[PDB]
Amino acid sequence: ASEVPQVVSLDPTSIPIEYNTPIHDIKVQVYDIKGGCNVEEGLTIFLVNNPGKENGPVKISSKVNDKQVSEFLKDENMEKFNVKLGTSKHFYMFNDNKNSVAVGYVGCGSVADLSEADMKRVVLSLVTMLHDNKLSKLTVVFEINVDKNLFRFFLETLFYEYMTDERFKSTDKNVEYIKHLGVYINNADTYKEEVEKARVYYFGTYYASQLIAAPSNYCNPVSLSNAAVELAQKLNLEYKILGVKELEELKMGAYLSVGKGSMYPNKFIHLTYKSKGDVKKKIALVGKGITFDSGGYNLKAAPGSMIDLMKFDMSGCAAVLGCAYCVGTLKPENVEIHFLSAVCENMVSKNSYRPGDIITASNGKTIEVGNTDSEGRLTLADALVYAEKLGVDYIVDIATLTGAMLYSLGTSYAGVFGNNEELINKILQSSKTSNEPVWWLPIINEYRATLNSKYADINQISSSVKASSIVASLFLKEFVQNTAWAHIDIAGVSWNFKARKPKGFGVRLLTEFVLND
Amino acid sequence: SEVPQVVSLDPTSIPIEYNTPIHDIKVQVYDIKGGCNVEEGLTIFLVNNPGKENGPVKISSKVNDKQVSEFLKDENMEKFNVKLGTSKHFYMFNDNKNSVAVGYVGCGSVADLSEADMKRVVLSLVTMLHDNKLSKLTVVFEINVDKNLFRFFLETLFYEYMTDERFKSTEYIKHLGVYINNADTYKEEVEKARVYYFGTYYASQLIAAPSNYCNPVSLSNAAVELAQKLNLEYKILGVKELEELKMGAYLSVGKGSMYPNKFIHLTYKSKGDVKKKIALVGKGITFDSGGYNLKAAPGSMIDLMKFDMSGCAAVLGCAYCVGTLKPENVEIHFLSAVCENMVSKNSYRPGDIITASNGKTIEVGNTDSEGRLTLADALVYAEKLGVDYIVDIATLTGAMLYSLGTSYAGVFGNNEELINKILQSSKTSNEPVWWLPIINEYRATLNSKYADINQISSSVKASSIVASLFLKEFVQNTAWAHIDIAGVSWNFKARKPKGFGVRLLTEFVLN
Amino acid sequence: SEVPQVVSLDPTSIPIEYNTPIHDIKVQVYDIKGGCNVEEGLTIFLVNNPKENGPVKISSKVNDKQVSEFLKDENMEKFNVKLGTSKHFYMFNDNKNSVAVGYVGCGSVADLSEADMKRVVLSLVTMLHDNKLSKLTVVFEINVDKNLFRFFLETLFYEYMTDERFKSEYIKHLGVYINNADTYKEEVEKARVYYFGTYYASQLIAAPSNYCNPVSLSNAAVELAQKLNLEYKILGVKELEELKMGAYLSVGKGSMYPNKFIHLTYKSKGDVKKKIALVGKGITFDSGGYNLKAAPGSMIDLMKFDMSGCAAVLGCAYCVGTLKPENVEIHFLSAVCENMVSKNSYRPGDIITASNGKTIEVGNTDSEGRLTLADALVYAEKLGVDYIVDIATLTGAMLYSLGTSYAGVFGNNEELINKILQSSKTSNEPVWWLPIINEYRATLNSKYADINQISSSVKASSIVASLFLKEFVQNTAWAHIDIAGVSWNFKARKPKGFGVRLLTEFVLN
Ligand SMILES: [Zn+2]
Ligand SMILES: [Zn+2]
Ligand SMILES: [Zn+2]
Ligand SMILES: [Zn+2]
Ligand SMILES: [Zn+2]
Ligand SMILES: [Zn+2]
Repeated sequence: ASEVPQVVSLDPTSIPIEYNTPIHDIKVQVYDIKGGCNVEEGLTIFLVNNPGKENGPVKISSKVNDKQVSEFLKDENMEKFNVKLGTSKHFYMFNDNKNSVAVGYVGCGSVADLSEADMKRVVLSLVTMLHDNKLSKLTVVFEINVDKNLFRFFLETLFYEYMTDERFKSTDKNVEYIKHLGVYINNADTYKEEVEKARVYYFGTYYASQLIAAPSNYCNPVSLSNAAVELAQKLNLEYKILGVKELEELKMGAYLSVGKGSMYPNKFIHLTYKSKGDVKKKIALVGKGITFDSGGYNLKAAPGSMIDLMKFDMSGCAAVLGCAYCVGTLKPENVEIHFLSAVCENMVSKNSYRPGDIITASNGKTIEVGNTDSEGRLTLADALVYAEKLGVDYIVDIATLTGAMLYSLGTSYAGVFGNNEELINKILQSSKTSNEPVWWLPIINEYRATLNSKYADINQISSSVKASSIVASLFLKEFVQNTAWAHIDIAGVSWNFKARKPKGFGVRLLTEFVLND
Repeated sequence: SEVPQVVSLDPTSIPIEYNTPIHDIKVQVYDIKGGCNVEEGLTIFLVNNPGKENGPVKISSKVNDKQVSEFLKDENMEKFNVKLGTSKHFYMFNDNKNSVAVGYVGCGSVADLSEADMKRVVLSLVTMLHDNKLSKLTVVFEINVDKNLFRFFLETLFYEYMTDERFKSTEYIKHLGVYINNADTYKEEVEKARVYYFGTYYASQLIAAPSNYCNPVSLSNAAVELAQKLNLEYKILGVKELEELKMGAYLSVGKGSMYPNKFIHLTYKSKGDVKKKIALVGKGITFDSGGYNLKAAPGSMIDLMKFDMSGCAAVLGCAYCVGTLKPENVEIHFLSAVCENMVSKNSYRPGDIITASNGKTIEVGNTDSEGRLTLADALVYAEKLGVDYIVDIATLTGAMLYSLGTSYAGVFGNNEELINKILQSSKTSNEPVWWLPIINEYRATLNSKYADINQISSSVKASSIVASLFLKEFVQNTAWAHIDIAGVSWNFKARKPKGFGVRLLTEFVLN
Repeated sequence: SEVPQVVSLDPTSIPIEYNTPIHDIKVQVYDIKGGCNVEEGLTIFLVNNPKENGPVKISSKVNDKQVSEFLKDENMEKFNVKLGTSKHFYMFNDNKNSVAVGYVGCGSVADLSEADMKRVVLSLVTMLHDNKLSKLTVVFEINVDKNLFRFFLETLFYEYMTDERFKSEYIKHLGVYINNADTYKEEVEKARVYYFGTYYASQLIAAPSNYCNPVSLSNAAVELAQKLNLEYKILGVKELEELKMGAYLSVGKGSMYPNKFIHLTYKSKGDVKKKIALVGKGITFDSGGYNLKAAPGSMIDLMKFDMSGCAAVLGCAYCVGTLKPENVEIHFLSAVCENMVSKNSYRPGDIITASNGKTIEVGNTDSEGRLTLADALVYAEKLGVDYIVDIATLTGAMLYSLGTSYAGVFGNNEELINKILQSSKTSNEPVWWLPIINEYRATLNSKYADINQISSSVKASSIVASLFLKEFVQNTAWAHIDIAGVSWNFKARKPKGFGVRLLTEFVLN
């Protein structure tokens, strides 16, 4: 751990991380539907659909072990409510023991097979009923048909949206969290091995979200690397933080040039998880770690640049650290995973690197900088050369690289590039089981000639092709010569603009990829 | 002298190639009335047809090879046309039964080749040299060139052939034969062309050098090395001496840089008696970020702003030629106020009032107009030397792209005789330059309410003329001229510098 | 001939006053030798001090004891000669009559430029606009040649006159005291003719586009030719279609006003030994077409002056028609139209054919000035002239090259360029020679048409446009004056009438 430099004594010297969230205190109990439901204290919610009939009537098909509540939930009373996706209603009644209970439902539409987006819409309605109410238990009854991955996704998303980050509130606050969660589902014994898997995947996403949402005066190269050391110490992971003196010896000129104009020294994070049984799989995960992207002398001054959001330019690093928690907790075997990130800050200063400067990567390649705001591929280039030297089988990088993703895939799907069938297909398969959507995009070799520099070995940016995401992959491909490599561009999907919060995108996708090899 | 670094990987010197492959070519001129000999790689005939639109190229020189003479017969060559730039390659056996290659370049139908057309002819010639591994090239001038145009042919041949590879990491011909009429009168142009070539290429090397390599300290380090490799008196002025000369305008521009200001002062003096004292001043901004007036506009071209020291490179490139040819009855001072215009907590602000070394207070209206601030203090320094002519050359205003464009430089001045000395030098050096006026009506728009003078105007959008009006206030009695090369310095199509200004200044000193 | 209207309240003619109050001013020039008489009105001394911001010193004998005491060196030293500074006082003369005496500072330079002269007049006109005088007397204590003396009169008359045609007490005598008075006398009535030619063109330019349209401008051109007795013929759409003027007719395709080609002719009484064709760009309103002037800085609100070249040409027709030069034939041409946005407008990318058969690829509809001039230049060349001179507000790049003071001249014959420069010296309308750089010609090579209308790489629009017009003059000495930056006086919010006096001096010599 290094000392965080400060301009004034009021500058923060560490990122606040919440490890023991109220989600961790929720006792989760799952029961089988073929045994009846017991309407207890708190709120009991039914997940109901109606296949074929758009906005069809509500019909409860589960045995309720209460004569009074069964009379309330009869077909001749559900009738006036429909199953439109996202609709919710509250019921108040008295049970057989003359006790007042609260019951309700959330409509799951028709369609029968709900997408990840549709399930989020259902979960958001569920959270609205959990909000502004002081319940001690919530019970969810699954009268919709879901597989194991979608059931785990339901719990992960519910935990994540229910959780509220108040680390930076002072004068502001309000009300409490439920202490128990009940789940009724057919074949319940098969679904509940996913419960504690969902709790692990939740915190990894929330931990990544905590690091992303942390501003750049809190989350800087020094404090971000310190948090990775702190996380590795709790999970007993091997760790090494590379300082400038070691990065100078490794000749990481591309990575070092980006951080020249920062008051925080560059810090390269290298975490390692090793298995007990002999290792038959070696994987290196690389994340872009720019704690703040001012753009450099190519300053983000255009209206659409969204510079006030550029604290999220380390979303790739947070996704890898979130994976380090999930992998470090569940402990898969026969794998070595290397969690890497070249962390720095891209600022404007007398010491900053200039547009037009020619820099040398750690593999000997010289690069002519055409735009200082394209610093991601420069830091990733040195990180990929470092990653390949570790002798791994797969290299997967994740980065908020290009704003062009907002104009290609948008805010819902991330893009994956690569040089190999199966690493892309294994990543695409992991997107299916993790329910984090990713789309395969091409590396068009015709654009490679536009990176031909007149003086340096290669140009950092193209001079003609406006497809920045594809050109960046072509540039990064030049720094992986022999290893299977894939690249995930999450620049469009990392931040939830409507909810004004991070998504923690990549944690579950990367973890599922490690666990399925 | 020591280059500061942020990290240990920051370079501390500009890589400079002094012995280029062009210097290894033995250039050899023969008279065309005597026959051409064929026996090597590539032989090229320069052919025209004055009158016929794209008429047939006609071989007129006697070739001392029976078989190659039969190939070049009029009933044979007929097919090919003379269109300016066209080229074809031939293979055949000579009188010694050895395999040879011959070709031609079309030179159009204009008996006097234009000074831009000869560039197109040279570029066509270079294409045959690039994808080829030839050992010797022979050029037969079957077209009219005067002595100045012939030197230009070699200079353009030398410069375009040469390849800049100082920043690459992860063959050239050895003999050049020229068959030309009255070869004895052109012979003296061979070594003058090679000297002009390297001066231009040495300037291109400084311009193409990026800003992390080419900084105020490393650029002045190259100047003392060049002054030492030649034999000019040299002194580099550091911040401490510039403060005592009270050059506040120049010091304010470099305030926000991590590199200290360095003022270059080279001097060549003649052995005999001196009848002319000349000061050549070059704007030396190693990198122009624009300051707090940051170049963020779309057409700002921030990635090319390493070229804002091209005027300094033009002065140093001319210093090599002068230091080599050693003209007489002349004293030349090579001046440049070298610094870097950065954004920092130490940078100077829009609205700041600064004082030049001649006492005039300047209200800064735009930090991107930093070149005239460094030039102003350099002009006061130049006039203090007691010279007869002061010529400054600068990539001053981007408005040159919309006035004269990328081909013609603009010249301003307060003395029309000096302008014709520059315009005459532009003609013989073959670097085109057009005379533009200093319109005195715009001078009132530089009237500052609080300082002595405004740095920029607010009403007049003719920045090239307004900037010249600003510099004119800092030359009190000496004849002065100003060359604005902001539009012609960089060759955008070739993605490399032109080295513009080296030969124009050398021809100005030599005549 | 009949102006079309959208509504019955749309104007159908441009208003012109031919009889201005300036024409009623009796001008008398006296020699400073023998003393000055200060009886009535306002008397102003034009004084310099060759130092900087030096004191005022009157050196002329005043034939009034009371006014002489006011002009004593001790009393006048409290005022300075800063260029533009002025003070005027009211006092009693020897006859106890109310008189006004003052000065206008002319700096510390002996030879005044045309811009310095403009500044001196502006101070004089401001004093005339705030006083109710019957006579103005100017005492010349500075050196001016006969051209600058005439330029002083033209500029004084032009700035003094106020255009009130769109709105809803001038002096009656002008006295001038100057050493060597007998040589300057002949310039008085030439300045009055030069003044109105400039003021006439200003009236056409300042007239808004709803008043000045292709029909009403050509109608006004016919009226001027009838008042002067010049030949006139106006080409309609049917005749322009027979001449195959595809470039000129394409620009006006989207306008509600039909195209009108102005062709005026002056011819001498003696034998003709020189024939000259003057072409003026006459775009009554330039919206830019589908390349609309919408970007910041395009100044779409001022675009009624895109016919300034035509107004300069028609103003030259008045000056020539009045002074009646000899042994010369002058043709005043203008391809008048309007560049608007409509379903009938021509589009970017359209390929059009000029009257000489060349196909043109339109790359920008706002570069319509070179399209109308191209067909106008072909028309002029068929007339068999010695010189073709066109004047146009062609390129906005002129504001960034030469600015608002100097016009740019281009040409294919540097003997004719020399003649126009010389007229710039005598007319005192400043013009600077700019090059036609042939290296840029290749960038006008179209992939599909014979030639491109605009370049896509060279940002030197003033030179590229001159290269385009050069392709339509095969035979004749031709020159081109770009007055886009100098035509409108932004400080005074009014036109300058630029080109009228320059072209007239070119014709007379
Ligand atoms: Zn960036
Ligand atoms: Zn970034
Ligand atoms: Zn600048
Ligand atoms: Zn500059
Ligand atoms: Zn236009
Ligand atoms: Zn126009």
